[PDB]
Amino acid sequence: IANQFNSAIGKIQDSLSSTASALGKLQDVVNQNAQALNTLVKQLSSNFGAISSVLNDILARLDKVEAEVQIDRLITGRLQSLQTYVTQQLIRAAEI
Amino acid sequence: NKCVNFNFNGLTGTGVLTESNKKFLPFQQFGRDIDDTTDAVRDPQTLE
Amino acid sequence: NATRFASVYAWNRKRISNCVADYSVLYNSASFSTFKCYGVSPTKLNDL
Repeated sequence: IANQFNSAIGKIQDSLSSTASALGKLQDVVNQNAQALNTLVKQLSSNFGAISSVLNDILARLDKVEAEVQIDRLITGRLQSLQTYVTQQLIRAAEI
Repeated sequence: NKCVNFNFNGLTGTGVLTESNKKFLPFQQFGRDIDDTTDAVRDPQTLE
Repeated sequence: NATRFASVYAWNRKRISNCVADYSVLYNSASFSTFKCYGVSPTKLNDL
């Protein structure tokens, strides 16, 4: 009995030395978070209908009224990025 | 090696400016990170 | 101040390059009836 128990422990050590897709449920949570982070990063490169997709590039070229009409947009598009990012994470935090 | 507001040939930012061992090709003037943001620059007065 | 402007059916384009510039000397010119800038506030031409 104790030997067939040790035989199964041995098979597990060989198995974990031989494979990685078995850990695939831990791989899944970190990959969900990896591509979710990657999504939020890509959205700092979106134009959102504004003149330009980068804030400090706008501050290098406009002033006070034709500047803020662009800054409220970047704000809108990014604000939606945060709403959605935190929605996707909150319903995820329920899975975890 | 100090925190500064900067304007490099019209490309502005705020940060610490520090030397680099990453060798740009002769024709390049900006670099870009994974995050698309400007990680590295070549000065227009002195080609470091 | 140049003497002949091109007929618009064949409108003319000057290419300007390799120089410092100033636009304070444009905006503070009394002659102008209209000075609309669409990508850049007219004063900011002097810090770009």
